[PDB]
Amino acid sequence: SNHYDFQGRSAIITGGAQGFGYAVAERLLQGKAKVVLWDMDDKALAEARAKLEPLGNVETVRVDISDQSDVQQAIEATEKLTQSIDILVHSAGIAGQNNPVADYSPEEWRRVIDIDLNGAFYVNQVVVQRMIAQNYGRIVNIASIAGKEGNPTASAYSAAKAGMIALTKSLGKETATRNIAVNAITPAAARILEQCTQAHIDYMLSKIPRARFVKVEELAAMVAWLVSEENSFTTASVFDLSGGRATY
Repeated sequence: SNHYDFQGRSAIITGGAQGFGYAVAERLLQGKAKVVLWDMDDKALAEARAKLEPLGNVETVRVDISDQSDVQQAIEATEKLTQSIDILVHSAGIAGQNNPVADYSPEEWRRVIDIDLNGAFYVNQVVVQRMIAQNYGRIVNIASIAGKEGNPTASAYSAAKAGMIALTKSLGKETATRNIAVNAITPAAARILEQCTQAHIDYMLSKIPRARFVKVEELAAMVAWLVSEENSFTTASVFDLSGGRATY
């Protein structure tokens, strides 16, 4: 196992209460990072803070990342809980409903975009302003293989993840002269799988050369390197986590 030091550093993890956010948070606590979880459910936030308390200093901010004003409120709250805002891991989002484009609910289309794309923009804006002032930042936008491939029956999710990737490239190039790294990850499928049919799981596994889903701890390991001081040159870049699926 490797050790990633985050002593003196403070992290925001959106979608921090569960899944990737939660796995990343546990790993950042293991390296002495000060962690602030951002999530929309106060109850899930309580469960998370209780579990990670033996691991270190964890705080909770309740926020809808699809609401720009709630995001402004979330950032001001974080400033009162932290010495600085060194790291952002934007993990929050929704999968969206599956439907061909011909039958997609425009209402569901707007919602998936608003949360998966506009929210990442709102969260990246308030956080990077603090990184600009500090001349220090390490951001990871958790996107998906859907962002690179345009996954069939998931046009909305695929489009929002793509936007998040291009946002990552604009932001990275804008902050390249400062000591700030803005990178994105493209994982394959990692509780969400309980909804899938066995036939669907075998279709998804057919597309993955690894022949298995990524473990949340594997995502956390890569993200921890990407949010570390040591990731000092690479910016506006996509890191893959698809177990050989991605061809770029």
